[PDB]
Amino acid sequence: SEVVSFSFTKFNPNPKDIILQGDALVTSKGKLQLTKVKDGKPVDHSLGRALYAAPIHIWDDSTDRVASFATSFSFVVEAPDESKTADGIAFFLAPPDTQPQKDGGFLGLFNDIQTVAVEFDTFSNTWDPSARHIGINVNSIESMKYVKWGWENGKVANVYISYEASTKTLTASLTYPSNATSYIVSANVDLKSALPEWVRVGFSATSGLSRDHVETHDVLDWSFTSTLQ
Amino acid sequence: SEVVSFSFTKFNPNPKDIILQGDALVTSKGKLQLTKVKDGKPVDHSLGRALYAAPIHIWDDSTDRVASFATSFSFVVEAPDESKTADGIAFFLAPPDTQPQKDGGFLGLFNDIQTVAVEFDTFSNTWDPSARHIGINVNSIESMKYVKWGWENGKVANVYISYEASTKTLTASLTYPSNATSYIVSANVDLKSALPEWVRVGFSATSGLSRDHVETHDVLDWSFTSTLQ
Amino acid sequence: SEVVSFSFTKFNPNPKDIILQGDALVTSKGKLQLTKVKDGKPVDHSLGRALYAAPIHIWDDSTDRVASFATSFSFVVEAPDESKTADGIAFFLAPPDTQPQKDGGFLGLFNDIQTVAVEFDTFSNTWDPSARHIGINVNSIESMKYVKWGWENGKVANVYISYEASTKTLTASLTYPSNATSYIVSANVDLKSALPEWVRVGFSATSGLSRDHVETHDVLDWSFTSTLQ
Amino acid sequence: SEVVSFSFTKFNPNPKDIILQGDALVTSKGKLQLTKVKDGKPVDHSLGRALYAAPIHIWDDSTDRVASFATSFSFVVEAPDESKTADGIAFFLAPPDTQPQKDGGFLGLFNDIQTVAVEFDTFSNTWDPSARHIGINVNSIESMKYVKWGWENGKVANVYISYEASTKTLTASLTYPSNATSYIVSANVDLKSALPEWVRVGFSATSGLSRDHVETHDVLDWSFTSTLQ
Ligand SMILES: CC(=O)N[C@@H]1[C@@H](O)[C@@H](O)[C@@H](CO)O[C@@H]1O
Ligand SMILES: CC(=O)N[C@@H]1[C@@H](O)[C@@H](O)[C@@H](CO)O[C@@H]1O
Ligand SMILES: CC(=O)N[C@@H]1[C@@H](O)[C@@H](O)[C@@H](CO)O[C@@H]1O
Ligand SMILES: CC(=O)N[C@@H]1[C@@H](O)[C@@H](O)[C@@H](CO)O[C@@H]1O
Ligand SMILES: [Ca+2]
Ligand SMILES: [Ca+2]
Ligand SMILES: [Ca+2]
Ligand SMILES: [Ca+2]
Ligand SMILES: [Mn+2]
Ligand SMILES: [Mn+2]
Ligand SMILES: [Mn+2]
Ligand SMILES: [Mn+2]
Repeated sequence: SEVVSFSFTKFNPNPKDIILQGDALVTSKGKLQLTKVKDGKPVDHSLGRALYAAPIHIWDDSTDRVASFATSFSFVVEAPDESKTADGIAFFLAPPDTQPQKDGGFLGLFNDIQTVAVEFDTFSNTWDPSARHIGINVNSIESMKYVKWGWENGKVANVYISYEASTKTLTASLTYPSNATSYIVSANVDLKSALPEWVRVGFSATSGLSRDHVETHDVLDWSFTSTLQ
Repeated sequence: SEVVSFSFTKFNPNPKDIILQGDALVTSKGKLQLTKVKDGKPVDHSLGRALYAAPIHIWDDSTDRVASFATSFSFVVEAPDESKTADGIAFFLAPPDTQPQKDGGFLGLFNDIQTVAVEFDTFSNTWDPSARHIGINVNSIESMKYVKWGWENGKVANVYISYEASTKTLTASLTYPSNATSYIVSANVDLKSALPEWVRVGFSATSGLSRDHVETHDVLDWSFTSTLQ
Repeated sequence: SEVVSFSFTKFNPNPKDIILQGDALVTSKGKLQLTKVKDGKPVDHSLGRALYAAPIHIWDDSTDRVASFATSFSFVVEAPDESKTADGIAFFLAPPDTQPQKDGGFLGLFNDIQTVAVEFDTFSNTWDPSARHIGINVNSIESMKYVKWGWENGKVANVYISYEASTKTLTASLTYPSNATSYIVSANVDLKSALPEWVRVGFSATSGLSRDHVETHDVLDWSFTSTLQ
Repeated sequence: SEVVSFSFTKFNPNPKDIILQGDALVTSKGKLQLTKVKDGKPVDHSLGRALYAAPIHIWDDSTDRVASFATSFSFVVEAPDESKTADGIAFFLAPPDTQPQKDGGFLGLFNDIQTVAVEFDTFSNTWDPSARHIGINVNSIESMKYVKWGWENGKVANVYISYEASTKTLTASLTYPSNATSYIVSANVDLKSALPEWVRVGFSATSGLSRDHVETHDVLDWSFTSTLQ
């Protein structure tokens, strides 16, 4: 069996165990700023991602086993205007050599691709439900399951995600401690059919393709563990 | 700082680190059977509880600190008839010398008392919402917050509960892996005002006070951790 | 499988997860003071012990399994005179209802009894090697294996103890960080034959039976984990 | 603070979280075979290394903090002849882009270089003590501290290594469970002066430069954790 875990209570400004992609950087104060901010204001057309350095072994063809994992993190999405926001932030798993894919509504994750994501989606695209939502996405920008999400501007959101290999159940929840409000969604997801044996895990985010649809996507901490047995 | 954690993938038939109260017992196969079963059928008027042996330090008056904790477990509630069920199962915290309190709708936890509970309530009492529900209860059988719960007869439910001391946020969720359906509720709870400095943690359950309102309340596993710093 | 672990970076002055026996107490500053101190000076004829509250499951007759465990702690033994010292401090495992046994050279552990101990023995009794020593003791005050120990008056000692069930190997080591000096001893120990299925773990210590053979026995921290599978 | 840990109870034959260097490979049965074996016999002039994929943050110049870490593993060194053996196996820390250095007595680690190692040295070079030894090495093939080591041909050795940042104490021990025999050495080591802020950790080994001084260097498992706070 092979267990792997890590925790950051904040991020190091030059983080060698984190692969930063696109616009992503860590601030002096240790926030993982996925999308660009200039003079303290979020900018449009931005895409950033961050992956943990070590690959994770999520299934093994030889032994026919699948990993179980769990992760928590908290994040903030702040927009200068509440009524126009885009595009969102996601936690994801993809092949180890994964690179940024399409910006805007594609969240840096998908395009016209093996990636499973839990998305916190702030803009209704042609493929989306009408309301902001938390979605579970398997190799598509279209979610197989979602829950309507009452996004709170600038408030810290706490997230817990777990995957139980014995039942193929992926569950994601979000809670705003400021008003004790929570949301949850689950799905049956076969990681062996969706992903390769080894993946990297992390975050992706994009700001809108227009000046009036901008927001930040900052991650404040992160813990992860996975066991393959 | 003082960290305490434990995990059981199943329970030992004579469990010395578990204080069994009322009707509670562990089966030969390692299930924690909180309420009585006779010839394989659940019996009425039953009350059982189970506490971890070691007290947990949840706050300290001298240093003014409060613990954060998290717990997962899975459980089954099976009734011979889906339309009449009672009374439910709870995870709870109470003083270390806690003893069983009122049966039936009081869940073994409350009466006409310092106890904080997350309840999985299968019968609408005079104090309850109309539907089955998951409730967060602070020193009362009346929940301060609840979510409507679509109870699935005989299916395994997975539970995750966390408490973040820095925000006083208690969150509880339930997922049925069989159909990837989930529920979540949160509340702001001040553990210093509700509970003493040291508590014991565990489970309580009760079957109905009538022959036609019976069900099992079995816990299949359990993991817990708490940190005070 | 059933995992249990705990860590204290210091001890609480009124510790509910620690069963204090004999003279043992926790100081205002959070040291576990096993033997008596009066006006800051150690007193003779003292015996103190401390056990973690939860029993540990070290073997199971039904499944024929044995636990593996590991523990670290640091401690200080300070004597007003380096040349006359007694009697020592031990880490031990015993039945859950274990009570203090003979004082002086018997270390609170043995007498004229199921207890396995790793002893840090500061006085040569009729049954001891000539020099101060670290011993592994199985149901006897006579050690089955020992290593000569250059005790450093008043210096912090770091201890690591592990037990590998697959090989029945118990190993104990001590290091003084002040001068990077270390000692180690191991033994083959069958826990099933020496101990019952469930035990409590902790510390015992005794000061000499004469006024000129006194010392402190203080534990500064402690971490423990055990897994039965 | 930032915690990182991993455990392997055996190694995967194509291990993506392990960077294999030189001759190192993982066998079908999951052993990490650092030096070459042909027809089941060890070959001369071999050098292999293995590093965990994620860099470890061992100190931070900005916050002036240093990590504490601990690691266990077990290994086998088997020679066809007990009286002529070379060269040995080591656990080490080096910059993330570390590459194999000199073969033979240099253990793949050093040359005519920032690397700190705990070495299990089976051949007395001009720079070595006369007997086989366990050494602590800071930027040199010459050990600053060592203990004489009674190497047991083909027996499993269990190793525990810890580093306490608060005292700068590095300690390494080895135990053979087959005959309950153990060895320990410690040293004061300043990781900030010896190493860069970020390192990779792992193993290196070399077989002798002559046909009559060959042995295997196989690692059977591995666990590691480090915390920077
Ligand atoms: C297809 C696509 O990326 N569409 C984007 C959408 O995601 C959002 O960024 C919007 C903001 O005005 O701009 C475009 O419509
Ligand atoms: C007050 C109280 O415990 N009421 C109980 C209720 O909880 C449930 O057990 C019911 C089943 O017929 O019987 C009584 O009404
Ligand atoms: C048998 C026994 O406990 N002997 C004790 C010995 O352990 C030590 O305390 C000594 C100090 O003067 O006093 C007695 O000899
Ligand atoms: C300097 C150097 O690597 N010396 C090596 C020594 O380490 C060992 O491999 C020996 C075996 O015959 O061969 C050479 O002497
Ligand atoms: Ca969208
Ligand atoms: Ca009710
Ligand atoms: Ca003695
Ligand atoms: Ca050598
Ligand atoms: Mn969407
Ligand atoms: Mn209710
Ligand atoms: Mn002795
Ligand atoms: Mn050497």
